[PDB]
Amino acid sequence: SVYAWNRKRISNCVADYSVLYNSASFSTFKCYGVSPTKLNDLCFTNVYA
Amino acid sequence: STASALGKLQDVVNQNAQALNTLVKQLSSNFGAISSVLNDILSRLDPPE
Repeated sequence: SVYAWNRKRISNCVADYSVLYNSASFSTFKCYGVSPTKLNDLCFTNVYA
Repeated sequence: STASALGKLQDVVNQNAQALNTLVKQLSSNFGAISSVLNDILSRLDPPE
């Protein structure tokens, strides 16, 4: 729901964001502090979804 | 025996060293940008922004 948004943690994984980016299933796609195509070289930990 | 009898030369050397040291230390300032490192900020945002 709106006031009870689900929260999940992503860690210890390998993620191919290319298949998510080229996918047209997502109507709108805005990445703020990182370039959309620059997610395949740098990476992080404790991803919050 | 007596020390600190050559204060002027030591002061000149200290002034030069301190000026160089603060010039070197100035590189760690964001200056209003996202980060103070060129390589990492280059690999995060598209060249348009």
